[PDB]
Amino acid sequence: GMYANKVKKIAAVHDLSGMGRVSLTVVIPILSSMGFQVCPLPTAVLSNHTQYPGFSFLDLTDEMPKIIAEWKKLEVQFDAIYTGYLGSPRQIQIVSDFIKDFRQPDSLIVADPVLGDNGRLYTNFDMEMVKEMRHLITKADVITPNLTELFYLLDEPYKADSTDEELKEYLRLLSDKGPQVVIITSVPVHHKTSVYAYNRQGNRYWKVTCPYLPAHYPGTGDTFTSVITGSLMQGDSLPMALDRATQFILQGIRATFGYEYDNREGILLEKVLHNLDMPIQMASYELI
Amino acid sequence: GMYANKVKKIAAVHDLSGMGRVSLTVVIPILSSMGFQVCPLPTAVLSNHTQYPGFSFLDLTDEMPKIIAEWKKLEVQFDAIYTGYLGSPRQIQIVSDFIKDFRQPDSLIVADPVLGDNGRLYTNFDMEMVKEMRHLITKADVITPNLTELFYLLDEPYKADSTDEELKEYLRLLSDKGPQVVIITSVPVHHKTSVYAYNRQGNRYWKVTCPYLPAHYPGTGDTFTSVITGSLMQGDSLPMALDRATQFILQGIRATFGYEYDNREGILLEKVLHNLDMPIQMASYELI
Amino acid sequence: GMYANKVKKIAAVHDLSGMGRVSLTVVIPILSSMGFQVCPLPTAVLSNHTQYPGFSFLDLTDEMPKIIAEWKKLEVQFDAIYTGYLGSPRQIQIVSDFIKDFRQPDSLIVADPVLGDNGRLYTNFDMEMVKEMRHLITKADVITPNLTELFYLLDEPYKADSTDEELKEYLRLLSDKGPQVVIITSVPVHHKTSVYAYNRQGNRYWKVTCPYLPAHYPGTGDTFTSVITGSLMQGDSLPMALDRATQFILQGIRATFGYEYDNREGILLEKVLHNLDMPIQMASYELI
Amino acid sequence: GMYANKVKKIAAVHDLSGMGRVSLTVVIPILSSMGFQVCPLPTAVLSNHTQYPGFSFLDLTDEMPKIIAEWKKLEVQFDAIYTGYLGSPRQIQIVSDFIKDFRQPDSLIVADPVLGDNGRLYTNFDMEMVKEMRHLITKADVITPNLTELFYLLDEPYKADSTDEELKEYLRLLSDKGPQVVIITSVPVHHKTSVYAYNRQGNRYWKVTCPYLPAHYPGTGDTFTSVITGSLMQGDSLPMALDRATQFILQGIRATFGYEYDNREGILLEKVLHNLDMPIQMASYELI
Amino acid sequence: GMYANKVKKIAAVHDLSGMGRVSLTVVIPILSSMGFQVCPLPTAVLSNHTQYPGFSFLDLTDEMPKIIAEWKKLEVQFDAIYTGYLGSPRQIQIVSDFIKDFRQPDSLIVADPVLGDNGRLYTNFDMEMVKEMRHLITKADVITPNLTELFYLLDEPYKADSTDEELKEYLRLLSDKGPQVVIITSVPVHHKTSVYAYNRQGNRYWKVTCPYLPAHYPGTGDTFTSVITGSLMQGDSLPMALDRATQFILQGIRATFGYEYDNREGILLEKVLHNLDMPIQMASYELI
Amino acid sequence: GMYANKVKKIAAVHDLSGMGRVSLTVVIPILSSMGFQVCPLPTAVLSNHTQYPGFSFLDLTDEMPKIIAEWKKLEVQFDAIYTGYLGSPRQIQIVSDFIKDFRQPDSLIVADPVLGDNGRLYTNFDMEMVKEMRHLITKADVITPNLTELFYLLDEPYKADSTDEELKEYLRLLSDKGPQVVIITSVPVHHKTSVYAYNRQGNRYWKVTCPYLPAHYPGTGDTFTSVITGSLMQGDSLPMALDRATQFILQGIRATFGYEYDNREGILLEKVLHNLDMPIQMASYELI
Ligand SMILES: [Cl-]
Ligand SMILES: [Cl-]
Ligand SMILES: [Cl-]
Ligand SMILES: [Cl-]
Ligand SMILES: [Cl-]
Ligand SMILES: [Cl-]
Ligand SMILES: [Zn+2]
Ligand SMILES: [Zn+2]
Ligand SMILES: [Zn+2]
Ligand SMILES: [Zn+2]
Ligand SMILES: [Zn+2]
Ligand SMILES: [Zn+2]
Ligand SMILES: [Zn+2]
Ligand SMILES: [Zn+2]
Ligand SMILES: [Zn+2]
Ligand SMILES: [Zn+2]
Ligand SMILES: [Zn+2]
Ligand SMILES: [Zn+2]
Ligand SMILES: [Zn+2]
Ligand SMILES: [Zn+2]
Ligand SMILES: [Zn+2]
Repeated sequence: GMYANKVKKIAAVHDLSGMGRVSLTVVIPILSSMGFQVCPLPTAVLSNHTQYPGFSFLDLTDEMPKIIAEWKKLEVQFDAIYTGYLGSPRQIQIVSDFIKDFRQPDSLIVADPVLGDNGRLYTNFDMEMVKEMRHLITKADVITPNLTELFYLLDEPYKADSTDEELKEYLRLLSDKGPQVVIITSVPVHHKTSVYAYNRQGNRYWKVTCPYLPAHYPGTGDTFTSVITGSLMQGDSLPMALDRATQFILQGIRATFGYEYDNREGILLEKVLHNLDMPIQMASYELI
Repeated sequence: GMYANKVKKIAAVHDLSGMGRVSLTVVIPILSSMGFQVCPLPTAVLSNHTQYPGFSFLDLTDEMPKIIAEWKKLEVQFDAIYTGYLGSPRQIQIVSDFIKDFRQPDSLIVADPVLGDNGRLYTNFDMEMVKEMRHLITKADVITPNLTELFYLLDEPYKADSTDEELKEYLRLLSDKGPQVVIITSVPVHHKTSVYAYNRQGNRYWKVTCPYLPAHYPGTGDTFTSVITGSLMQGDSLPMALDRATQFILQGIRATFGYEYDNREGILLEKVLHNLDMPIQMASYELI
Repeated sequence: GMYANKVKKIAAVHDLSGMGRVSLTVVIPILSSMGFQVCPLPTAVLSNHTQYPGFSFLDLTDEMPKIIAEWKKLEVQFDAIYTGYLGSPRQIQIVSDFIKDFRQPDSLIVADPVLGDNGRLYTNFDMEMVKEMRHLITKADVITPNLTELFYLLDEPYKADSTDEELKEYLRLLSDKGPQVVIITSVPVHHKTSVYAYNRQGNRYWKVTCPYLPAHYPGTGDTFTSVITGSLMQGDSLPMALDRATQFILQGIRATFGYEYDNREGILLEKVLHNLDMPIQMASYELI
Repeated sequence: GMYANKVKKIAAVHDLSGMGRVSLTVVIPILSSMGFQVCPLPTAVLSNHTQYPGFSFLDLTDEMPKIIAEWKKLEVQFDAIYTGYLGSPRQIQIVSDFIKDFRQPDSLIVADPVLGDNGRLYTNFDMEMVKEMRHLITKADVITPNLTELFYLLDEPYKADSTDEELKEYLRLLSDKGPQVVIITSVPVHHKTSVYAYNRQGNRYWKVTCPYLPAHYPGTGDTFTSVITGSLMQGDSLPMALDRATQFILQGIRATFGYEYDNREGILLEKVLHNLDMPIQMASYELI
Repeated sequence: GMYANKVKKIAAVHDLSGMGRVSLTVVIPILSSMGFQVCPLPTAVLSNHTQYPGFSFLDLTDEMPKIIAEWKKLEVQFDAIYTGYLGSPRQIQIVSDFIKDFRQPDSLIVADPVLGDNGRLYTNFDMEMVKEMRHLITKADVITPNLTELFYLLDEPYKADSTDEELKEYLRLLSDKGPQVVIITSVPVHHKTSVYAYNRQGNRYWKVTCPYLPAHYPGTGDTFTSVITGSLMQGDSLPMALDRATQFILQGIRATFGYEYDNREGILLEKVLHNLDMPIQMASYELI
Repeated sequence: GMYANKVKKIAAVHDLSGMGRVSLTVVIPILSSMGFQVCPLPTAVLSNHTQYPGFSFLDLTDEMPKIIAEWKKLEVQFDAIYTGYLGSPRQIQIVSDFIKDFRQPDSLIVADPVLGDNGRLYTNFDMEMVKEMRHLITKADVITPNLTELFYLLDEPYKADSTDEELKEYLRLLSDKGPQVVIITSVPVHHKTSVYAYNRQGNRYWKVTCPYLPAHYPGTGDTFTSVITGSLMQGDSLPMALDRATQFILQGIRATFGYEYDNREGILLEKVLHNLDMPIQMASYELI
């Protein structure tokens, strides 16, 4: 544009949902509170996420390219591009072309390869959607698959108990498809849950382990990856980012779980947003 | 819904714009950083605000009622409803019916009666749009007209120099149309700018005066009224809210004005969001 | 009174002691630092707590009703009423009548049923005092007995090792006498100490376990229950309140134990009061 | 006692009032929040201050010496002694003997010579009470008379407009009666109010001027002098103490004045207590 | 070196003085507290600054090149180079060669052209030292002359009252000798003091005006320019940097001036270092 | 000097190194950020510490007495004296005479008896240097030997596995040579590392255990002992000081270890300096 960004700008390719804490209504306040301008490229408008029984849904596939055409005319420079849940191969094509046209030598490209969970694909989707997400992540610097997504992206049978050595192998194989940094979430431990990561730079493998509370809050993945993104953009090391994001989520769940509560509403993000202002007093990351 | 809100919920009826800091991309991070869940009811999707030469525009008039129908099914309770720029009498009808159906005895209804500036109506609009905004504000507890909007809502010739006594009269006449609290922004002083307010409760009139820097940043009104809203929701007195919001804007402009900068991008909100965490050390409000 | 409380008001029925950190000289600064006005209804004036060899003592039993008669004339509304150590059945009668006359639909009534410790009644007291505290707690929403008090209130032989299942039973039986929330302090573990809680709402049982340092600081119970009270009044979940209060006490003891120190002076509260301003970075509560 | 104080201890000779923010219910939370243990020597127990139409009142004159006798047995060392409103010459005698017996080479003795306001003595009192307060302040290091009290202590006709030069003279004459530091509050300016001070050490005269809001909140003097005391105990210079205390009061009044409010309840202290944690960003003191 | 700096590194060319707060003992703690590693290249070792009657002095001219030769071998990359008081033309030669060898495309070079004050050269120095400082500043991006230094660097008769228009001219002429940013300190106003600045980028002129207290604290210039440097390195606009640095100094002087104090010891920096952690609540910069 | 210190002054006898974070470039910013003026008495000037392959080195042995002679003339009073790495018996003589001449009844004398590591003496040194450090520590209140230094100071064969009981014995024997407080660092545990301490006052033994990351950062000892010093000067108990300093180091290492990094540059101190502003939320000290 006219001048270099005074606040770094992050193109956020997620939906807008009216209720719940998912997608743009978590990405925007988190990354803005971490110092960054979030510029939404919305994929859809929903009354609420699809974990409620009903929802309104308006597909924005056709508007995406029109927004992008305008951003080109404005000559906006993005310091990062963060993609989340994409509805189709066509959206992957748009997003893929968007990254191609707007990337710069210093861009951070973060893709959450939203495909499935608990070993099954999300019901919307099939193996072609897996194939196209696999093509998209070749362009990414950082990806954040869950364990289900890891195996689908690798085209491997889902396995729920892998050794650390096997997980290291998996991380490395997925990193060979493009991404310098691969982060796997929701990896079981042996009460307890785990995040693993590999960085092609230095060939390092990291893990963070933390308590697991028996509650599912939709939007947890988008929250995680928003904190990873903002921590990395702030210049934090990979394992510090794992730690900040896992602790932040844990804090939010602790702030939420003690209430009689409808979990579909999400983590009570607003009660813990400003925790990110405090320095981490106890890290737990491990080099493996 | 199933339980009382643990984080107060605010229905935000504004557009989603990809670039600039306006509408939902300021309302969401501000009110979320102040402790409140923002539940967007988007009016339109834009690549960028209309102060740039071009913009994409997708009217969401037809989706609004579908989202609302779903919110009814979810039985969501809103602690506040905040409306901003509305595109048409039809949107006012939707919003008006929405307030009617979702209001509760403790709801705060805040309407920014976005109609014009510098004495002219925004070019989209005409006197019928003024007539319907006038019908809408009858349902509001707090409105935040600029000086242009004051005069149109009262159906009075624009006057750029009024006495304080005349402004008090104007405030009182507009409050008689419904709103307990009327806040007028961008009121010239005698280098310096002013906000005035009237509260039917106690029949009090307040003003805050602060420096004026020669720069227009689109989104300033939405920023102001987001801070007013969140301050009031936090339990602040009316004049404290005037002070917090005016100082917050002043801080943001000071953080922005010293750079070679394209003003259309907005105030550098992210550099000052956390100022709201600090207590005000110097108030300047006046009882008039 | 004339208007709704802008700062919530808490009637504090405790003694005033000149030295030590007990009763009103801990309740007042804690709850005031948490955002609440403490309105003392003093039960007695003492030079110092009774764990020193001597003390002055002035019984205020006869002044209590006179203060209350004036509060009625002022039409003060209390958002909470917190009772601590009461000297006699007559004080219980006064306090009981006070709660009856001043309670409102939203009042929080917190009673610390101060009766004994280490399995014996405090030496002042007998089984009639136990019977009248049992009548008083029927009116309370939250009680905080120690393990000795639990058993006396239930009219059960003291047992120092109970299973978690037995403690759950005890919690439930005591809750049946009135209190929605029963919190048991100083419950041995298996080096380590424990707090347990039951909430009739949702039928939930919680526990927090933390290190035990070998030192008794008089006023620890009043400190605990002041933090529980203020955390609950702030809108925290029950288990968060258990966590904040147990960590706060642990912090204070850690700040005190490393000095050559006369323990009767209490925890060095002033060195840790502002810890309560920070968000909890590590919770430890457990659902049982 | 057994060891040197790890938290400095301040004997506070003020009443305990159940409602309002005056005397011990402001002194205790303020000085405790500033890092200091407040050890109350209560002069009376009241349902509420005497600016309401009625109040209960229990004179503690006879208990004061009993408390002190116990404090002697405990060998408590006080780092400061702060006296406020005293009911009679007999209380002055007790307090005077208390200071004599408990003072140490480093003690700070602060006396607020509570006698009158708006040029008249408080109605309880007469010239003998003035004579005995004059004897008491000979033992003090810091006194905080209002302008009415200045003139009575000097045995001079009240004058409401004095020059700065005349006020300097007055300060110096009163300092000659004992006190190293004399602080005069509520000194009119020329909308605006003023505090003046003299320090015999360096022979310096200081003033702070700040806005005046038209509202009387009982307890303002006790609040002021509690902040002066704690600031001085923290090692602040005299003029910094004037600044912290005047700004703190101004902040509290600003937090209170915008509400429909019964002023007799006091400044909303709890909304601003933690302002004292922040460093002063703008001083206004003047050397005169 | 082996990797890019994780904490930006600033070569600081100043003396080390044992007592006083000047040179490296202010530069190091300030810039370190602002987020930056200070790598000292000491010019001399002194017991104390030369405003005391005596001082030890050890010239390090001969060691400077040896340190630099080692830094070359380590391949250290400096993000900024900040020079202060230089003792001779020979030191200017060393420093000048150092900047030449270690500058990179993004280096910030800050030179305080320490030459004189109150219209006279420092007594050590003559016009040849002025000529060589003039050669040095051609290599600088930011310089911070006082008004005396401005005139000497321009080779112009000292004038103590100049118009703003004349000062703008002076700023522009000095900027033509090399420096993009010229900051003049200690510019009289009309009780009050002023800082002016010019930025060749955008051709902007700024000023900040603040109170003047009658006290000279040696080290004030080094403190100022350390804050300017760190604020600019943090990405602040020029006028924000003027504001942060002037307010920081004002805060320190306010924290110091109220004590009986030996001014030669400097501003009580440690009492205000952490003020820099707080966001500026009131700016005062002016575009001229 | 003319007046008592308003900021406590600490004479720091360490070298000045241009690169790395060791000696004065860590001591100065740490203790200054903790509230204390650091007055350097430099022992040498180096381009960088001696763990790099080459370094410049300028011995300041001959300047030390000249600086001290000037400090005597200034009549500076030091509240603490902290010695680190000393190059020779001659420097020990200077430092020893300095402590003798400048000590006051309240001085804290802290000596880090820098002699060796991993069981060998630093290669510069021999048993005479051990003998003279042993003479120096007789004058110290607090010493911080590593395990290697413990054994040399006691003139005992190095043992890498000692029982806690044996370590207590060692602590006590070394304390008998003078120091009230002996702190041993880098004591192996049984992944994990340990600090032990003895205080002759109360005859107490303390230990803190924390994670061990496999990386050596030169300057870790100087960082530790700077935090111990400042924590003690702030009035913290011995075990709190052990905790603050060990956690601070752990935080810094965690902030550093996740990067590809040249360890010789030191812990990224600037990323964690302000952690010291936060209160410790989890202590781990143990009384043994
Ligand atoms: Cl630019
Ligand atoms: Cl509920
Ligand atoms: Cl009301
Ligand atoms: Cl002691
Ligand atoms: Cl690198
Ligand atoms: Cl002094
Ligand atoms: Zn394409
Ligand atoms: Zn996911
Ligand atoms: Zn309708
Ligand atoms: Zn507007
Ligand atoms: Zn924040
Ligand atoms: Zn009754
Ligand atoms: Zn108890
Ligand atoms: Zn007597
Ligand atoms: Zn008074
Ligand atoms: Zn606080
Ligand atoms: Zn050369
Ligand atoms: Zn200078
Ligand atoms: Zn800080
Ligand atoms: Zn000698
Ligand atoms: Zn060492």
